[PDB]
Amino acid sequence: AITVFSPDGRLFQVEYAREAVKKGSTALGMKFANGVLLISDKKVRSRLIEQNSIEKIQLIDDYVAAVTSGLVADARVLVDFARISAQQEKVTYGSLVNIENLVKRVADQMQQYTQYGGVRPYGVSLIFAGIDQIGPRLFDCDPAGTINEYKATAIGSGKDAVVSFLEREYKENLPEKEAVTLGIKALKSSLEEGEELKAPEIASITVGNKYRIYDQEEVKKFL
Amino acid sequence: AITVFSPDGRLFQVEYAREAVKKGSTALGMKFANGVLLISDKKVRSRLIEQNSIEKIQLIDDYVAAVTSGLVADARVLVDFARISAQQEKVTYGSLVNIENLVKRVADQMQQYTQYGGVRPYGVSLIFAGIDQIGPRLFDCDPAGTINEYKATAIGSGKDAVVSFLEREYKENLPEKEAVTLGIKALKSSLEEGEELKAPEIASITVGNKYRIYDQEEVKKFL
Amino acid sequence: AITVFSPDGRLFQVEYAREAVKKGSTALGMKFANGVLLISDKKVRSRLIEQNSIEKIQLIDDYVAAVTSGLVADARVLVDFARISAQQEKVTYGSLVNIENLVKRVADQMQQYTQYGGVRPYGVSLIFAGIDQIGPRLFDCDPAGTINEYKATAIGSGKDAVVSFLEREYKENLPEKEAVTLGIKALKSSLEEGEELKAPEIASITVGNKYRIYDQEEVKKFL
Amino acid sequence: AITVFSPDGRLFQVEYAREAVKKGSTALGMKFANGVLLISDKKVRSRLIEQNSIEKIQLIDDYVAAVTSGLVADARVLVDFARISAQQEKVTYGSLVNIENLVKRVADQMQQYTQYGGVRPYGVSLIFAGIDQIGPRLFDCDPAGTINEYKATAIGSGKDAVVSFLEREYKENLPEKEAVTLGIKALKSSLEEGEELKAPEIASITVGNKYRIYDQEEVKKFL
Amino acid sequence: AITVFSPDGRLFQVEYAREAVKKGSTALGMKFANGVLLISDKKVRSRLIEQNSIEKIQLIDDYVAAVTSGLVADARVLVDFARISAQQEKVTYGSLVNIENLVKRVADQMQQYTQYGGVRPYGVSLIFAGIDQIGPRLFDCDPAGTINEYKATAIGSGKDAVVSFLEREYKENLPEKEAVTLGIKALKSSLEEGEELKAPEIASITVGNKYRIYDQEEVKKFL
Amino acid sequence: TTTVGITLKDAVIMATERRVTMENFIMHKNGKKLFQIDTYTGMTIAGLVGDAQVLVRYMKAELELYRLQRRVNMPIEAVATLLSNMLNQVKYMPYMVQLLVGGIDTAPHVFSIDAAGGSVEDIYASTGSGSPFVYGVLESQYSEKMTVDEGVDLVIRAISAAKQRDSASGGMIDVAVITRKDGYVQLPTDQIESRIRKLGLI
Amino acid sequence: TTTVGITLKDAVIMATERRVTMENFIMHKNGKKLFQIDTYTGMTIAGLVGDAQVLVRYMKAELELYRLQRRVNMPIEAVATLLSNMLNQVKYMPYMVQLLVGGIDTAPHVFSIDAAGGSVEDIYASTGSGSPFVYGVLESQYSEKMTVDEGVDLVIRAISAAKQRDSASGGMIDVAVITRKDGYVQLPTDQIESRIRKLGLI
Amino acid sequence: TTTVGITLKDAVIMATERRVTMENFIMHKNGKKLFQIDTYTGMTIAGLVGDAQVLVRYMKAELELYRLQRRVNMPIEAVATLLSNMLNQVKYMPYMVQLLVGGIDTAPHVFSIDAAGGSVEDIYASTGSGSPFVYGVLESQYSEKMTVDEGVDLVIRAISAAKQRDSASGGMIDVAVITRKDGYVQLPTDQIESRIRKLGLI
Amino acid sequence: TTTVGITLKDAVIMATERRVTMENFIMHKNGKKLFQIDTYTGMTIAGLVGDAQVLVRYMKAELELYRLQRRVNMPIEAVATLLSNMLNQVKYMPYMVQLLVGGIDTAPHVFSIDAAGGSVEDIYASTGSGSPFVYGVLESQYSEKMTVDEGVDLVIRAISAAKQRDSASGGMIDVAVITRKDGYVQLPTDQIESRIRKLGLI
Repeated sequence: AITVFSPDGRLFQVEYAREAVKKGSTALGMKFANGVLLISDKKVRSRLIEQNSIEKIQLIDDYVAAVTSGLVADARVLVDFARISAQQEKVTYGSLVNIENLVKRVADQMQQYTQYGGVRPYGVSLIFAGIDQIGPRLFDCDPAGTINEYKATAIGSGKDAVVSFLEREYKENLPEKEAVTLGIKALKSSLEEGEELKAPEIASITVGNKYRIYDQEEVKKFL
Repeated sequence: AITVFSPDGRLFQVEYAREAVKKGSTALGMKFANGVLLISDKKVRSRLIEQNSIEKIQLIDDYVAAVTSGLVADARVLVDFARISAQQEKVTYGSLVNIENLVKRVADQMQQYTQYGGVRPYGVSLIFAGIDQIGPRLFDCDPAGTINEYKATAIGSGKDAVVSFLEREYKENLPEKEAVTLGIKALKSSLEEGEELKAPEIASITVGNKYRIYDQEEVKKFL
Repeated sequence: AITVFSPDGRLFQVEYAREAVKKGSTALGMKFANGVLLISDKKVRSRLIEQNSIEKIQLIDDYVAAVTSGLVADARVLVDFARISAQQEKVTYGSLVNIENLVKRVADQMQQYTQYGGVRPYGVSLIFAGIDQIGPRLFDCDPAGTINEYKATAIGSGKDAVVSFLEREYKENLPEKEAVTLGIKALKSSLEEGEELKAPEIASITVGNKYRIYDQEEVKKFL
Repeated sequence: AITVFSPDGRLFQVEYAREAVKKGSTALGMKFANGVLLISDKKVRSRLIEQNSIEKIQLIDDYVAAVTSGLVADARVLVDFARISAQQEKVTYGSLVNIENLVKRVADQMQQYTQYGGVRPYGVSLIFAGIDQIGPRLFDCDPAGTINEYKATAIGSGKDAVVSFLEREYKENLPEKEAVTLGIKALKSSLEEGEELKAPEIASITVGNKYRIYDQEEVKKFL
Repeated sequence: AITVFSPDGRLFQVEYAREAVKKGSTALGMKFANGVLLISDKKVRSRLIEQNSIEKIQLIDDYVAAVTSGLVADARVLVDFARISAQQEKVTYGSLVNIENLVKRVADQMQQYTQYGGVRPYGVSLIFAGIDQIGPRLFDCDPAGTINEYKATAIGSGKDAVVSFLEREYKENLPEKEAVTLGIKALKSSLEEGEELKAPEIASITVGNKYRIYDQEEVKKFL
Repeated sequence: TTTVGITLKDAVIMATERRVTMENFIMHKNGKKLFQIDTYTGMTIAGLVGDAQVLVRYMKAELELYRLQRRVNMPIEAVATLLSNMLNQVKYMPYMVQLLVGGIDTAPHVFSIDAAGGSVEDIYASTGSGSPFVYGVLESQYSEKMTVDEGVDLVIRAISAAKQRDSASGGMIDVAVITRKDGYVQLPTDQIESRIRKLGLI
Repeated sequence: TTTVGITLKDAVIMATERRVTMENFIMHKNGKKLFQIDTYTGMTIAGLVGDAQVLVRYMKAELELYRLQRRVNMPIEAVATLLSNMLNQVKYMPYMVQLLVGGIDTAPHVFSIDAAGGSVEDIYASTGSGSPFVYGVLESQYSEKMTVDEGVDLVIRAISAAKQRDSASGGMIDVAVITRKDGYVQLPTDQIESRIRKLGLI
Repeated sequence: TTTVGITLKDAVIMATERRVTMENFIMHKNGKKLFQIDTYTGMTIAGLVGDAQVLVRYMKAELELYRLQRRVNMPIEAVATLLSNMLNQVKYMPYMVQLLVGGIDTAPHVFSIDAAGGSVEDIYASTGSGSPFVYGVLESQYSEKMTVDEGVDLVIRAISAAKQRDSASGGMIDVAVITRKDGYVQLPTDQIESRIRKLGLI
Repeated sequence: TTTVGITLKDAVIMATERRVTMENFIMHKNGKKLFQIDTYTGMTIAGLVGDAQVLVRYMKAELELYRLQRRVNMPIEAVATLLSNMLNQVKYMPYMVQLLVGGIDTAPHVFSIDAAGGSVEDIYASTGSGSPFVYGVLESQYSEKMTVDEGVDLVIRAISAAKQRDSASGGMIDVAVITRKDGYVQLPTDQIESRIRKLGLI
């Protein structure tokens, strides 16, 4: 086995996977009036890249979306797992009543890869956001399988800076437009010194409606 | 294999898991007149956290509840296991006569993960409390799978201080209200020096009734 | 593999498990006129402990009982195994003619965990006592799977002192009351210097009868 | 396990496989007006080699082609896997609508070989190009299983030089002939100092048509 | 696992197996007018050996033959595998259209033994020669599973010297007799200093005919 | 056997008789065929007794576990869907039962489920050998505007008619009323008897 | 075969005859069909002898293990439930038996269980080919207010009537009385014979 | 049961009745046999209810997952092909159903699929016991040049004729219209009733 | 169903009709029974539609993969051999089909394959319920020296005769011509109709 207890009761392989997540791109999510939104920073690298299929925000179904950070290959595997898990619940019961159950299924898979030798832990953190029978939900999940629910949270390299900005300026029941504006300011605050902020990805959903992916022009009128 | 005997007859991986439990939040339980109660300390960290789904006290069924400390991801796995185990007993026999059997099933699972290579031991301690055919019961369970039954016990970082307070002031057949008052004092005694005591989680059950989760206002009138 | 031969032909992991047994509580058993008895020392630790479910003496069936020492979690697993083994014999044949066969099944399980890599050896010693077609029997079993039959024997931390006391004062065909009195004296001789002897657990069985668990008052009239 | 996290959150075995890819031959692909093209450098080694079955560009089906770099034996295994995966999709649905799904199946296989002990990661990078329902596509895939989509990209030893040349001179919607001419110039720019450029392999496909393998004479009229 | 990537991207166990092949006997093959031929050096060791069953050239079927070098025991296993693979193709389709497919099946087996822990790589190199629907074919295969097609090639200890001789004197469409004469000269050039050249093994096949094993007298009239 | 379930404005009423035929005679005159399986959910069973009792135990465990894991009761339609999947999965080795599921989540619901997993929602339904007699009563007398008290009298009359004509049915009538305000309430037999006298059914 | 179990105020009475047909003739006139399976629990068997004897051994082991692991006796309803699950699990490859389970946990109980796992509690029950004759006697003479002594006479008369009319039944009658105060008590044959003379049954 | 699907210039029209026979009588007069399974795809079911409902759930999950993974809707022909593979894979342990799949990807399409996985595209098709009566109406009155409004009237008349002659069919008619411009639109019952009066079908 | 395949000097001609019986009536008048499975290879199907369509998909995938892996098309005899192995491997759980495979590798070939994997090469062959009528036409009129144009007229006449006498056959005739110079060419229906008028077949 690889993931074993250290003398002080720590799992080093889990800690090291957390370092891998610290290198990923920054993403954030927050709850607003009757809804929830997700933002992911799309740093431009080269003109030669097809900047249409980046798709940092991935739909799990019409009412659930996720954003990830860290090892991108491991992240794709977990997103696929979440989509299959969501479809299995709908087949068995006819609907998805609580998003928290779906997150726990994903986090249980991640926990399993920290207890059994012969495999390594996923180097990914995820944020899940959507609408269920209880209303707007917002969770994250770390490589160890730890789950928490937030009014607002962030992942990635700039997570510490974005959270501190949200720790001072975030409000509840904000309108969609104002909430999106607040999100950009938090994202801009973590930017590398005097770097410019390129067009990020925006998605939002409101009670009674399906997910909405913001168009490029709509995002353009926010910088 | 990882968990092997040391020259003096000790299992180091089991000992190290006990260190992980020492970092968990403090929880306690005690028996009172015709019932048993559970208390878990809900330390507030950030405003951004949704302090409704913390749910430190988890119901196994309507008459059995548990509180855990240590690796939270491992704790969620064991709680799920306990719920499935409880439902299996009810299907086979039509009822749950002795809570001790349910605890042993959980502790046997934990013991297994200390004897076979390729896996590591759960880094969790649990307290089970409820009513069965024998009456009010209160058990704990450690990472090695050791089980004990108590009139009153505690787990977590402040366990040593809380137990010492209970070792001097605990009484039997105390009324519910007085027992709850005593529990808060024990919890306050282990607090970090002059730290304040935020609203914890309270649950109780009485012979003939189901479990009761204390409301926020009810907990508020105890500080 | 972990349990391998040392250059001098010793199995270190087996030896180390024997050290774990040396830390367990002291227990003893002896044969008397038409019967056998078991005694286990119940050291009191805290008032907060429910001193009713300690049950150091465990019934395998109505005519067979056991006491263990060492890793308590491993001991519970082996006791469960013995109970299932005993029930399987009764189903196949309709009765249990020789207790020695049941002990060998338990010791074969323990021997297996010393020869195959990927597992560690049980850190337990056991004493089995009961009545079968041959009459009163008394065996012990060590972590290696070694079995012996005795007129009187002891396990645990105080085993060396208790055996030496029995080596000089034990008699055969003693009446039940006198045999129990002799057992207390042996137990008191191993006590930590001038420590007091708290109420231990007593069980006995006589040819033609089932096992008897001594009541607290009956034990009280022996100190 | 072999592929484990380093203290800084890196997978060394994955990094080392990337070094193996750096030793492979240089290949490139770019999108042009209503199509996509692939170029692979066929360095001549010996007259004794049968320079007809080199086939650096491998057809996955009539509309999808790939080029690889690195461990050639591992590359052949992955190409075979891609062909079987493509045929399975056609059997199930009757057609292949999105090439991206086929690439993800290949990259998921490669990701699996980085998380489970007992196997090593594939030392290959691949470029997939073809026409699907969305139009012309161009992807690459690295040993970790990372996927990206490009207007133009390169793999192999000369990848850094070729990409820099494309980073300055590449245009969109270029005619086939001009795009092929641009590709040769990028390939010639990475050549070892004053080495000559031997006849490489060229393949192209246009919306509505199948893949075309350029004949030797056609390639000859490009140097 | 044993075969893992080195820091510079190399598989040491594969490299070491290549050293084992370097100790094997020298063999060669070349294409001639409407056919292909194989030569293997039969160094005489002792009179006590039965020099009839050496059979360095092994028939895979009537139209396909192979020669190997390196670990002779591993070579026998791979030859057996090739014969079974060839028969399976004939059963499924009724014929063998392309020898290259048969070689890839053998090389895929060899590649597998370089990626999965618990096994070591075959220490063998092989040359396959025969006639199929495309005509005369000549391949080799190395321990890594690398395949190449040649007009002429060699394996074994003297491979470097024989190839250099062929690199300067080999011609195409040579008659059978002249091609065989050229092969002997290449074999003699690699001989240990002034060692004599004993009667080697010769096999050849021509379009429309089956394989021919040269008789001892026929080989004798070539030295 | 005769079971029935009807929906009213904001209530569900379910009822059965109690006769259990075994060994081809009336061995048990006081069986149980109506079960509460959740806080606001009930279930009636017809067919093989052993198969039905096993299914009741499975449903109680699954619904209880669902409510603990997701903090809300399983919706009635999801209860029917879960049952449909389990029955269909063994359709060639089937539970030979006919089931009725009724309850309240945000509106009253009654579902009928057959042995092959076919599940259909209806305003009212009836199962067992006495069911055709019940449908005659319901067709001529049921009204959506009935009060709860009127509905209880209706199901009692319907089952009484079945007991007069179906030899497989008999015994005392059990009735359950499900509302959001009061939950699952099993009517005590004393009121059932009192209504039977008041309705002239002796 | 004829077996019977009845419940009184604070007691359970169980009784069988002893004739075991094998090879289509009366091979064994002195079989055993009534077994104690727990401290306050009894069991009667009808049907295939081999299947029934295997089930008796399984139940003795399970109940004994249960009592050791949980420090209390298994409740009678749980005993019936455990049996129901085992029989239903092999319903298509079944134990061809009919069983009666009776005992005391906090009140007397009698349960009837069929081959498919159907389990129903009743105040009294009877199994075997002689059972219809027993039900006639019980229907006309059973009373809940009977003393234990009256109940023993009743079951003896019921089984004697079955022996006069069912050729598959015969032999001496075995009777067991279960109470909390006295536990499982097998009546000695001498009192059974004495009662038979006193009741005029020769 | 009667289901029908027809293709027009740039539209697909699908329609069913609602009668669900169970226990050999008309238990449910208001069943559901027409389902939307994708943005521009619909499905009708005939045969065993349990088998059909399971298939509907499977198709909804697969199509939804497909659209998420590949960013486009599954083409109608691929929908039919996927169904054909699943049914044929269990041909000796089959889903006893007859299915119609219709929708728009770049042109309208209707596919008929049988229990053994045979899939055939057609301009129009009909399933269920009432289908032969529908084919008579379609053969004499269908025209490819009909407007959407004319097509809706045609399918309504065809199903009404089947209800007059096939006892297994009955109830209110459900109709869905699929176009690229408007998507999957379930016609409200008020217009269905209004058309029924206008066409003289009472 | 009626399918036919004939060999000429350097060509293969294959042809079918289009009627697909399902649910014991003429549900689809425009089915497809002739498929191109390789560059110079064709296939006709008779029997169970679902089994045949699955086989067509399998053959397209295998032949395509073969050609990619070995750089040449699979020879026609190898195509027949591969089919023979697959069918025989499940002979006791069989695909209930009759197949014709035709194509050109270095000479024209036609193979007939039955459900048990028996494969026989022939100069011409015919399958389906209309085949006996086709063999009568071919026996009296076929000649190895016919031109391609004469052969197309011959197969058209043969299938037309079958349609007059086999009720299971009907619809428009599809024809494919396979040559090395031109490859697999599906004759457009306009020429098929024109030939039908010219031959006096209305």
